[PDB]
Amino acid sequence: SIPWNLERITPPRYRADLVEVYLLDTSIQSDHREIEGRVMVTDFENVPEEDGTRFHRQASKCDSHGTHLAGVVSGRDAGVAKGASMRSLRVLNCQGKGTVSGTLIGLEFIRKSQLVQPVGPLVVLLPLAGGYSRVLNAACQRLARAGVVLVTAAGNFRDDACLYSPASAPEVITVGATNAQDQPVTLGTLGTNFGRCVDLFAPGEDIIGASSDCSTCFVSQSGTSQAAAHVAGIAAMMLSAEPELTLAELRQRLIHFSAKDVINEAWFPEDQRVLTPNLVAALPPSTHQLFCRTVWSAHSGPTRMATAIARCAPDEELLSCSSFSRSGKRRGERMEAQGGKLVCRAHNAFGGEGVYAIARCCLLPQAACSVHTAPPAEASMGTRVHCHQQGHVLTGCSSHWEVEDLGTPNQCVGHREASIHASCCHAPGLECKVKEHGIPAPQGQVTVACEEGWTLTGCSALPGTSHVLGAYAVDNTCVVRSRAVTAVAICCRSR
Amino acid sequence: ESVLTQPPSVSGAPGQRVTISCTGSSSNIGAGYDVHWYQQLPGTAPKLLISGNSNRPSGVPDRFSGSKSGTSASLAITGLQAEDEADYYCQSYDSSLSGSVFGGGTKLTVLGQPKAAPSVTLFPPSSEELQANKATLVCLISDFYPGAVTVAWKADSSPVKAGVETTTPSKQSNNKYAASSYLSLTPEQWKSHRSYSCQVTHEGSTVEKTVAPT
Amino acid sequence: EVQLVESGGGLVKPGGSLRLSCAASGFTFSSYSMNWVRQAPGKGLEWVSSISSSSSYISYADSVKGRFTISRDNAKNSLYLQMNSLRAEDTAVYFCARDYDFWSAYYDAFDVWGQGTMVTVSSASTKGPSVFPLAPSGGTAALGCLVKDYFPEPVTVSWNSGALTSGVHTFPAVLQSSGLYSLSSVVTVPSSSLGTQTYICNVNHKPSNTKVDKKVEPK
Amino acid sequence: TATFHRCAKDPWRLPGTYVVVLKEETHLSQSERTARRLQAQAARRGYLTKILHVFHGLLPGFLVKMSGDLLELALKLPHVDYIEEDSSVFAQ
Ligand SMILES: O=S(=O)(O)O[C@H]1[C@H](OS(=O)(=O)O)[C@H](OC[C@@H]2O[C@@H](O)[C@@H](OS(=O)(=O)O)[C@H](OS(=O)(=O)O)[C@H]2O)O[C@H](CO)[C@H]1OS(=O)(=O)O
Ligand code: NA
Ligand code: NA
Repeated sequence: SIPWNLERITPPRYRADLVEVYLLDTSIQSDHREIEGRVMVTDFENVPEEDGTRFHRQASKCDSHGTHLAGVVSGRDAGVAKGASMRSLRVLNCQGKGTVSGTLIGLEFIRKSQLVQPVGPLVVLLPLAGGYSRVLNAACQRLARAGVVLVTAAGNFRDDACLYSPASAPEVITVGATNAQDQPVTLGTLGTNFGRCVDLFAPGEDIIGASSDCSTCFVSQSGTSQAAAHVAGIAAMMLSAEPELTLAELRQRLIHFSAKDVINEAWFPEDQRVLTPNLVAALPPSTHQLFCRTVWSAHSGPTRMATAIARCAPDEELLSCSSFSRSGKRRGERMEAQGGKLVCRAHNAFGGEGVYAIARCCLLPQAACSVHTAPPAEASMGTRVHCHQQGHVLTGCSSHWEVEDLGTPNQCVGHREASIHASCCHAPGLECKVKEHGIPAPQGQVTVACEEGWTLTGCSALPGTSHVLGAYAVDNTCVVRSRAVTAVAICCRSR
Repeated sequence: ESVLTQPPSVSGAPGQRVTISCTGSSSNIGAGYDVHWYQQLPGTAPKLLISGNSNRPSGVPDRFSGSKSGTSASLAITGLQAEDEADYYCQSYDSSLSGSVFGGGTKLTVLGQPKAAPSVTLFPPSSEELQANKATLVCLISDFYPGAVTVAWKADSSPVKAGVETTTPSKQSNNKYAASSYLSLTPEQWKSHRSYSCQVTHEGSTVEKTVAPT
Repeated sequence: EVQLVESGGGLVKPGGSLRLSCAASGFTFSSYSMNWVRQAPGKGLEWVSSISSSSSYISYADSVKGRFTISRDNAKNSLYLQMNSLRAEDTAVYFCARDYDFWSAYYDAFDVWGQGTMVTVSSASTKGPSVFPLAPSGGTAALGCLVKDYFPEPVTVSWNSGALTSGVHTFPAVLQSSGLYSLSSVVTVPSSSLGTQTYICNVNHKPSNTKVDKKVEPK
Repeated sequence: TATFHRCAKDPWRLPGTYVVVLKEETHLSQSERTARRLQAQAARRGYLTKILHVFHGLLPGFLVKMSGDLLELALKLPHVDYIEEDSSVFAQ
């Protein structure tokens, strides 16, 4: 007798035991019984005028979209974070249209009001999308660096979310929509966006919530707006119980406690299936492990000295770096410093497609990490490198070379003609071990997983095989992709 | 008189490839709005066939494809099948009308079936209708292909032009054509002549039926 | 099962009024725009009017501007079309169709349609048919009944209350210059059965609430 | 060098309004003066312009309503990092 979507984000072993949520959307019906007295209408309003040739103010329900979303986040009976406190800003007109420039002015208003109210956690819900905007993504990043949790809709266009903003801003939590069968929502002939800029999915079809028709009325709605509102509710409950969760910690926990592999990825275009996280959001038991996430770069492009680069959040360490090419014409990957922070750069061959760089990004408190490299050796034992300093643990191995004529504890081994790069980290109680799995007849992929209690930090293929497309981590499983091949996982934990 | 222009009809034999064009203007197709296509089988509601210039809904075979270029769009059907006989409509938003307007429609005809001569049945006026002071002769024409006939009525041996109403040929459930022709007479006209005849010409061959008063 | 069911069609005199309604089920109605499209008999589809999910976009074909009013009621999963000052050229089947509301960011296809409701605008009142037997005279014989001077369409014809289906051919009606319709239904039967099997055509003209049963006898 | 940016989706473009983003560390008084300098340069060429907003706090720069003719001029202003053409966002 409770809405399917509220049940869906509530995990099996759920135990129900200061945060401001800002909503940038249409006007809202603040009198509605779901939100009465818990949502305050700020005086912020910056919207373009309606298209008057189609606008009949007498008939229009200007409050319908925002009221429903406020109810999904914090409604008394049907909300995710019931009774949570909210502040609404109007950046969409009655016809659901706004501007990048008005949205920026709304984000600046949030920044101003953050410096005035007592310091505390704030969530900003952005249930809107336009085309990729450099300025809008930059404003979102600057707010994220001030400790704001930004949550946004992936977009409703059955398209790559990286073409939309603020969906494409990396530090914003980008939410796609799934239905009661945990499949991607279709909306008309389109539906939820997908791709490497989506962080997770959440219920976004047939979502019951406050209707501005009347103060006690309810209505079902569908879209990635509704899904983002679910994750903003989840964030608000997490931050209500742990007010000094950082955004980075919050994002890793959202990823970690989501339902895995419940989506049939055949819905997505083939070349987006590896880029799109198979995650449906759920409330983490939380209230408090080594958390890691995979970060795919953009495709490098068919220039054949072109590079792809994958980066971690500021609070995270880059523990390993791999690469992938759909036809295997790559020159490997390299961990390198850029402004005193360590990035993952993959290199293209010299004919054809392009490459992805794939970073493994982890929350490792009080860590001091570094990369150590060895030039190509030209020796039968190959190129070797290892973490010489005491208490420095090997978390990942990278390898890049120069031209494609390759064919004949705590250490990295690579081809004779390749440079080899070791990620080494010092952290209290960090311990790591290697697991391997080899298959003589590789049917496209060989995998190996870390046991429960361990976290996959590094994923790699054993060198000396011309039939390797690349390697990447999927949660705690190392995945090597072939056209005898061995997958090599590095698994770590903390005390 | 529609904003999007389609050819009135197209045709092909089973297995052929046919195309249907849709041309608009800078306020619709040329303004960046997508073209969607609908198929209407005889006596059914339209159904979605192609969305967004070129996307196929679930359940539409890959024989159907669409493209868009400039101010024009095109629907292509390969491997034409008999069940593809239908009306096709393109559609696009038009920003000066603020609505998603439709092309005039294209009637697709599937050709190639063997010729078939019409069956003709001719009924005289019933005595009940004569008692009501009217007289209708009823010429029924069925099972013919292709679907064009001309009907001529004879009073004895001379042509009758007045009082004739003939339907347009339409397809039966067996994929051949049917039509009917009605000759209205006064009872005195019916009784005064010795015969009336319905002459049906199909592909240059005439079938004739004759009735006489009793 | 996504479904749209329109209702409210009928026969009306010029200058009159009708209210169509459209009931939706099986989907999240409040996130979809809704549309009316009409089709005059033997003619093309004509867009009539559109209303967005929150009614903040409303538009009308020029030909109906100022006479038709679209509205919706999301709590009742219903769409409406109030039609005033009807003219003969408004005669048509009226379909409703949905399109997901992208708030003008994208104009999607009408991806689900209803079956349509028929609207006739005519200065003529409804008239039930006169029906006459078409008597036959050892292979097969043809007999039928003539269904004369009715309005508007349709009439249905059955034989022996549906127990005789093989050999039945009911022809499409002719539209007379008078504005009334006539059709013929014929059945092909064994001539040996004549005068042993009795044959009855059952004519149903719902617009006028007329049923006629006519037995067709040889000679 | 200063670059110009616009929405890739052509029907979502809103030409005639521009966000001028100044280099990081630019102070409010310099954004304020850069906006007034753009207005004065454009007025000398016969163009009316409107400063709609001067940003400070999130990013430094300003919002200007003006003719696209002036983009080349605006790109040469001191402190400019890049200029973005306004565009639409939509309820999802
Ligand atoms: O902050 S500013 O008002 O832009 O002043 C700075 C300017 O130098 S700079 O913009 O090249 O960095 C200034 O001298 C500019 C001088 O003053 C005006 O008259 C200007 O005309 S205008 O009507 O203001 O546009 C003149 O240029 S012109 O239009 O080609 O005739 C011009 O010669 O110098 C100071 C520093 O000494 C600048 O201050 S700041 O540190 O850049 O804020
Ligand atoms: Na993101
Ligand atoms: Na709700």
